[PDB]
Amino acid sequence: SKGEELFTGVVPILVELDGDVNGHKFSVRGEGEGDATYGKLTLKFICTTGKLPVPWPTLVTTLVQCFSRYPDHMKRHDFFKSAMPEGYVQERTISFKDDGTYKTRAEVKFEGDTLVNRIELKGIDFKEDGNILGHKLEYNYNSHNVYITADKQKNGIKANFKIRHNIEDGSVQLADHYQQNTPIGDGPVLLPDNHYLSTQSVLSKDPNEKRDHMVLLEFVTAAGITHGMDELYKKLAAAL
Repeated sequence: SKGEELFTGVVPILVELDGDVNGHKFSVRGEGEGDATYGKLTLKFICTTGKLPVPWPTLVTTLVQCFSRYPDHMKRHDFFKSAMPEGYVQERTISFKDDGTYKTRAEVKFEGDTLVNRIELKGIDFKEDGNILGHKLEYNYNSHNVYITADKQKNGIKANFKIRHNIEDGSVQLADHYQQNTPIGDGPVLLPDNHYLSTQSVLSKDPNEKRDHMVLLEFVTAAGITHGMDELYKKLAAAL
């Protein structure tokens, strides 16, 4: 695709989030950079309104899948980069088991050299003493598979996955994710065969930062489709 050329080097990132969870309103701003050659993200996020009223880990998926590393043999399945620079809309429903839901709508696009993710988030039906409003989730993050399928009727994609949030008592709070992405522009985009994104993330703090904040390092690689050279490597083994 033409948009894949925008991601051959290091790209600055800006993230803006406005949220309302059970009437608790807040804003988050994030800055950093992405290197799609290695599927690598480094970012720091700030709650600009004061204290964040939900645990930071619950916002990780909402806070740029165009930075995933697609292997060469899978380039024809990379919807996210193909929509650039005009961008795409990303929508999700996130259902916290035995608790409330987040509904999110974002636009991801280039503003000059900067890749921008602008989000609105609405949360309803949360329990006052639950794991979310009660701040019972540990400050860490697990590794996941994000399953992608084409959505031909909308010229876009769908994703389904389950995020596992560790609870301080040793249990798990499941967050079911249903996702839909559609292009903003009118140019051609790539509709993929079924595959997944393999993720890993580490959360930390900046010892010099007095605002409520989150430091993030993340690596994402596309997988689930073979290179088709299996029979060839069998022939090389015979020629050894």
